[PDB]
Amino acid sequence: HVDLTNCDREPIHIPGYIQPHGCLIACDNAMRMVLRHSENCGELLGLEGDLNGRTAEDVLGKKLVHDLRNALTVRPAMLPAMETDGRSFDISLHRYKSTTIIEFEPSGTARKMVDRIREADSVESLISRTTRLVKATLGYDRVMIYRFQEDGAGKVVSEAKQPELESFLGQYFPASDIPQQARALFLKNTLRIISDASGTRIPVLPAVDVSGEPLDLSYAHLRSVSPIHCEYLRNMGVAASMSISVIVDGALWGLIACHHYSPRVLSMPVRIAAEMFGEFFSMHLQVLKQKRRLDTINHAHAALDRFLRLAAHHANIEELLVDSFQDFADLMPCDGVGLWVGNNWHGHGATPPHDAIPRLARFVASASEGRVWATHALSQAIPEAEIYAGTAAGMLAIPLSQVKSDYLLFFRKEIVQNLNWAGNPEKSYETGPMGDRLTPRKSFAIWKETVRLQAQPWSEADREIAEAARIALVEVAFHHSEHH
Amino acid sequence: YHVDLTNCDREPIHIPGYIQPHGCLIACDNAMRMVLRHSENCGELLGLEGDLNGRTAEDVLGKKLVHDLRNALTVRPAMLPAMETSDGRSFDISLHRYKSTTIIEFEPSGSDAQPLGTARKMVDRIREADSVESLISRTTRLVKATLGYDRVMIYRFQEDGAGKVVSEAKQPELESFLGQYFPASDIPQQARALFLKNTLRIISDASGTRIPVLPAVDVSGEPLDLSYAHLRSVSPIHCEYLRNMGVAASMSISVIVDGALWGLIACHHYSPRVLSMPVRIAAEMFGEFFSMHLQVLKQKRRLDTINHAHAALDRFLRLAAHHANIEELLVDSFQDFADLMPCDGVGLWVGNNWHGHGATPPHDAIPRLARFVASASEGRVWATHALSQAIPEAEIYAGTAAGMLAIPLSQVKSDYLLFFRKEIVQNLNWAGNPEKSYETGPMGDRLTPRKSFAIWKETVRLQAQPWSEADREIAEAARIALVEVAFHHSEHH
Ligand SMILES: *C/C=C1/C(=C/C2=NC(=C\c3[nH]c(/C=C4/NC(=O)C(C=C)=C4C)c(C)c3CCC(=O)O)/C(CCC(=O)O)=C2C)NC(=O)[C@H]1C
Ligand SMILES: *C/C=C1/C(=C/C2=NC(=C\c3[nH]c(/C=C4/NC(=O)C(C=C)=C4C)c(C)c3CCC(=O)O)/C(CCC(=O)O)=C2C)NC(=O)[C@H]1C
Ligand SMILES: [Cl-]
Ligand SMILES: [Cl-]
Repeated sequence: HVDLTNCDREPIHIPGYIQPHGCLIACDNAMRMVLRHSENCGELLGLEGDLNGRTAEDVLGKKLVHDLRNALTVRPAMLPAMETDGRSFDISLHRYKSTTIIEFEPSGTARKMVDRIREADSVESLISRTTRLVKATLGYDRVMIYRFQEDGAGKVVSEAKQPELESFLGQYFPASDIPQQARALFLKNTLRIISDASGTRIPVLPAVDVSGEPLDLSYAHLRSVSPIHCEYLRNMGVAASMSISVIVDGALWGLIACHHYSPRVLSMPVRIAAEMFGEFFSMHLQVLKQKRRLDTINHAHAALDRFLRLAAHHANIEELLVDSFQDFADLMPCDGVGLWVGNNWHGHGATPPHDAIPRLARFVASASEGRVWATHALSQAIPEAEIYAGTAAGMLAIPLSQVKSDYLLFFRKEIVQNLNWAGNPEKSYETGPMGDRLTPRKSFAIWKETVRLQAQPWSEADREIAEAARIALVEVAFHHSEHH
Repeated sequence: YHVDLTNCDREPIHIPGYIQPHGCLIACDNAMRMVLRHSENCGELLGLEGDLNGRTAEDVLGKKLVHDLRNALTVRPAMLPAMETSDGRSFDISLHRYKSTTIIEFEPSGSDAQPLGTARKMVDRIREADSVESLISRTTRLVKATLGYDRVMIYRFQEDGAGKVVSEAKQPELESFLGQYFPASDIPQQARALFLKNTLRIISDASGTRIPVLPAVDVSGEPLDLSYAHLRSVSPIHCEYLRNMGVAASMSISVIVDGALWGLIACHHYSPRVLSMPVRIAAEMFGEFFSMHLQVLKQKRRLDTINHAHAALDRFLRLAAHHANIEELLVDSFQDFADLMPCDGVGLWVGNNWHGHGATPPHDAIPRLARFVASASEGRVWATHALSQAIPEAEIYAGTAAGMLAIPLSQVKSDYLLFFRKEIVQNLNWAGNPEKSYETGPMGDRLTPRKSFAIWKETVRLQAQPWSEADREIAEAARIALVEVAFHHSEHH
């Protein structure tokens, strides 16, 4: 039995149940024999008796088995409006772990949605409009986008909602809210469908076969839901969901999460459209993200080139840097910047106090090998840094010399200080047996604890810019030494 | 007016007044209410009697078809295969509006597969290519196999607008053009404009009788702008060129990278030939995918090359940190810098002493080069692919070194790391037959591949392959890495 002590390793790929909005037949790798079936196959497909040990041809008929075998030559195959008795079923077909899984549901959207995002020319504009578009088109009560942080936490970066709902915009949930196996399954599958968070699960018969093997439902869209997540949704009032996974650089960037406060499942044709939309969204996001990065790096290069040209006509470089250092804050996101040269401090924005800087400089001198050194958790490196964490919890240090402990220092505030949460601190949630852990309020509190005394991480882009600055300043120092 | 070699650079190829004979064309007002012009063959092709101009579109084409076409104009020219005409027959129709004119183009329908299926089969056979080279090599073979043309080439445009034949699939009896170049002037600016605006250009018959658009010039003195009409007739100049080659027909797919014309996939046939509209739609889809995949592969290759350079320069920095004598280290190491970017030679000029590796100017030539760079550079990288143009005397050694990229090593001494490239003609890898000759027409031998190639060679005589933006970025990284080696050296010694 799953609970809060073991939900981190819950084997959610092998639950032994499906959701009730479809039925499932598992055959051998050659689609010759029925090995397992969901208990609701009889009712849904109009079949009698234990289906296990009947041939696929027997159960499905000659035509359908032929058509499915053909589809299996060609991601699960999605076959809307297949003809069985002359009825229509939307069929999903795949093979995994030497098992053929057939899923049945009783039977230009993509182009229209894509056309409404393809002209977005910033990441911000893309993510803002997508929740609104998806909500209107797919008819869910709420649509959110989460962006995963470096530590795996999710940030709610976009939201469209019914006017009567509470807001989660600007909120974060901890990494632990989505277990590693769920993340694996959100990388492997574009869509995750939950038709009813209070729907009675349908057993796969048998759950464990004569060889002792569970049925791996990793790629089955009907796979049942963890009791943990069902309780979480029930506490929220959510009754149904569908996520579209967002893939950037071959990895899970985040989710488009659609939540409904009553049961809901989109027809397979619409799901296919949503999947196509998701692929386009991911690719457009990646392209916009690349452009933003390029522009930011080019901005830094341009600024540093201006600095190099400026410095060429200054006899006193220390003075120039005392007069100029504040401008370096524009190179990358930061809340403060400062110059530590010849044991003299010059600060701008949110920095540690004057008297704290020696200790920091000493620490970097010990820890660095003459390149950029950066942390988003100062107090972990330097316990006494805790006192000023409110002002400066993260530091990036650019060395100005290999023989002297002189630095250009960038700082960031504790991440909780920069929060822009649109939600309602008064909003409370009912709970079930597992208690308040499974509520947005507690999730948010847990996240805050995970990032206490910490700042926003220095990204790979931030570090590239810092390295550009380091080398630019080396050049300033060198050309000065050449002349003068 | 007659086009010839003196004025073909500005031939108004958008308004020829004719179409090709493999379809017919009707021009209507912007509302598709009235027929304003038609190709002379509309009568024969669509089975219409009487002068078409002045009649309503509904009269000529039937209310149903006009209704459908009007609908399509609401939802690039629209490509509408297998449209049912008033007499029950099927026509593939291309429909667009431009310069307040609606242009309807008709071809008899054949039997065709869905475009998306044809395109998917092609795309599946390139989508797994994981280098630009592999993509480019396989695409001519695939396109030739799918489309059934006698030759398929890919051209990549050079910085100067010249085309290089970078891939070829051909009938065994044909001559090869692989590794050949044609000069920029072989494709006039307006032709380039129309290859940016139109994914496909179709020529069914380079010796086909042109069909007049009636009237060529309307009552108001206006010609019909056929910029986006697929049936638009072909310049006599190019028709002559094709005939000299023995080519009777062609189709090009434009390749768009970073919003501009990267090059073409050019299909040539030695007998009159045209693809069905459904296959043309598939080709367009393939072209779009090809362009995107190329861009992705090109980005990866660039990233790999920059990262390779950074890794090498980082190794050099770490190496230099434990060397008391940096000049000595460079004297022993400089040849390795040739691996940073494409070059035929590299050398170190320090303290009026030369060390060279590969193809470089002679020892005696280096002082003049360094003095020139010193006067021409503001302390950043300086590079040319045309040394003789900067330094007349460099002509003597252009075969060995026609291009130079100079990295300054000091702001107070004219010390440099120099990269060189041979004259581009020296690095040709032409698979063609020097004894292959071409017949000519009235315009003479200008309009032949042999003369095109000779003209190109003249345009790049004494010149090397240009130093690319990537090359220049790598050079800049090397410059600042060497600044850093010098600075840290001064810090400790
Ligand atoms: C130890 C196990 C836990 C757990 C399991 C699972 N969570 C799954 C999905 C999921 N959970 C959340 C959590 C949220 N925290 C918030 O603050 C918030 C909203 C304000 C939510 C919804 C999210 C965001 C997700 C992703 C899906 C979605 O957003 O709809 C999950 C997968 C279920 C499935 O699809 O099979 C499992 C399993 N949840 C916990 O809270 C911990 C204790
Ligand atoms: C002053 C005008 C000239 C001219 C006009 C046009 N050329 C057009 C297309 C074209 N021409 C070439 C030329 C080649 N040079 C070679 O060496 C070679 C093969 C080995 C060729 C084919 C090319 C490559 C192209 C692009 C199309 C293709 O490759 O099939 C053109 C457009 C015609 C149209 O489609 O309407 C015009 C106009 N050609 C000249 O040579 C100069 C004098
Ligand atoms: Cl468990
Ligand atoms: Cl992002």
